[PDB]
Amino acid sequence: HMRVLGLNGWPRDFHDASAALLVDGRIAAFAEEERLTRKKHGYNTAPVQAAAFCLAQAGLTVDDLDAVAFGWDLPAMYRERLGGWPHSDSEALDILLPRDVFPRRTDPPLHFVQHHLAHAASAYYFSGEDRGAVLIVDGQGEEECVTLAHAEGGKITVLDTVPGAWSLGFFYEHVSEYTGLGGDNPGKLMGLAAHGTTVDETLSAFAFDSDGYRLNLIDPQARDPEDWDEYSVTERAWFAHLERIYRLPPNEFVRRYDPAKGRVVRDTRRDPYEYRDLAATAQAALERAVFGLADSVLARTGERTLFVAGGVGLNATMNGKLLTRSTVDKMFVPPVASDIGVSLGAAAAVAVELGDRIAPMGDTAAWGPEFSPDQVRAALDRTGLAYREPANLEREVAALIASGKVVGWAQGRGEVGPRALGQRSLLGSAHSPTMRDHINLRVKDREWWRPFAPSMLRSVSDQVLEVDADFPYMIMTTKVRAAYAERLPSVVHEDWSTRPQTVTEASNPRYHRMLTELGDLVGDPVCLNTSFNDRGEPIVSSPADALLTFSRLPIDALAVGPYLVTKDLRH
Ligand SMILES: [Fe+2]
Ligand SMILES: [K+]
Ligand SMILES: [K+]
Ligand SMILES: [K+]
Repeated sequence: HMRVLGLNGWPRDFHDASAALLVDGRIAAFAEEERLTRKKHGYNTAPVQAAAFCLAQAGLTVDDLDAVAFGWDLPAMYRERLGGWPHSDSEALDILLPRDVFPRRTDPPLHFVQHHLAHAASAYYFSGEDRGAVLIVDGQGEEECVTLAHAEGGKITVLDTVPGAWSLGFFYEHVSEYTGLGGDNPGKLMGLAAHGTTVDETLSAFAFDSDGYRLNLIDPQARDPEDWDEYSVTERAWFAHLERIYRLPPNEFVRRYDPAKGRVVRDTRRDPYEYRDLAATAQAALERAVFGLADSVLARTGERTLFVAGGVGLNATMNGKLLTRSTVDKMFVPPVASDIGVSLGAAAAVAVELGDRIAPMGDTAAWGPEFSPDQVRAALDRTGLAYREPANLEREVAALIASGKVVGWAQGRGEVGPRALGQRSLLGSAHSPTMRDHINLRVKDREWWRPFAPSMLRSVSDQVLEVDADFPYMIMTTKVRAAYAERLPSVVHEDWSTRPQTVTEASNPRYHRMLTELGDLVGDPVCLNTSFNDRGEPIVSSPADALLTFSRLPIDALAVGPYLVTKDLRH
């Protein structure tokens, strides 16, 4: 078997560090650095913890690897932007895989994979489809912000690219920053957009055409002479433009000592909800641009299957509108469409070059660490909390959810990507018309306007959803059928749209059993499934992380491995 370790993350100005290990084309392990370090977004680091976990999980050392692959062409970026690539392969490996954590006798072959090739590999090779059009829409790779390519016969061939100064991902991050949501939280902008109305989707900046878009605000060949990407140049141009054309100036961040918290805390000067029409208009602009790019690559390649990756591929609202287009029959977007996926993509590209066949992802993203009952018990015994070991944990959790309680669920291998998918989730009733406000305001103390989404059995999804297909990742919106347009108020929008996870018995037996039991109580085997964290931390990974979060949030119960902990309500 070939064993290839893919990596993302570097100590200089990088984000989304992660590591993925392919063994004979199968995902043996995959983790994001932030989940193990507890530092959101995996900034400015090699993926030391994630790679250490992957090797441990597989029972390997670096000497057992056939290759190490990195999801950017770093030598090219250093040569073009920083005056030269100074590292031998051995020196680069010492930075990526420091010897104090990764002892080795010799160096594995090191491969640098062009960033958009890594994104494209993370979609195509794991899709279960033998051919299709590839659309990569990113912030920026080494140079380009968009790649259109043709995936066929195991090969990916580039058709066209768009230069970085025209980035749709940077545009959307800059609007998110302008509204006060923050450029690091573009998912919040997508949720805010649902509450606004679009006036003029060009924003007096875009011109749209049947193949995509033009941006008249900035020279497409603009390059920052003092940086290695175009983010600061695009930021300056977009902030100036938005202040000219939109009725509100930028929201500002405010840092003030809060005596209730005993710390300086960051807030915004205005409520970001005031910018909802800008959010709606930016989302409409993004959608129209991407519809053109998607139509273009499908038409050029003669395909009707669309593979999307790059960070903009996390835009589930946009993805759902692509799926319904007359030009698209099938679509695949991996849960790791953002830069966290280029570790996996780089490993895949290299594994394919080495002659392996890559297995489909298969309706799960559960590749991170898991913990045995003894390991969970060790973490529980640290807290001193009382707990139970239910004879039928799934049936008890279903009854708690049916009654309107919120249950933390930490089971099996951690899912990868930004969405909880029944491995590290907070669960609540899909049928309750008060549950959305309860979890947004009482549990998470976040914005009232944030949406929630459901998990449901794949075996009922053809009845619940208008499309009979797998939706394993909560990465694509669709509509419910009439019979469910009012029954599921916490997880279905007024317009009947929803962003589902379908669950198969093979994908997640425990979660499947719990939803089955819940269906016997509330009629539909469907629940609300949100991230097990709050706004200030990554999704929990270890049993100790789950207990720490459980203890600070007014959650009713925690099902962690085979154990059930309930809030200590004795005065
Ligand atoms: Fe990217
Ligand atoms: K203005
Ligand atoms: K369609
Ligand atoms: K208790």
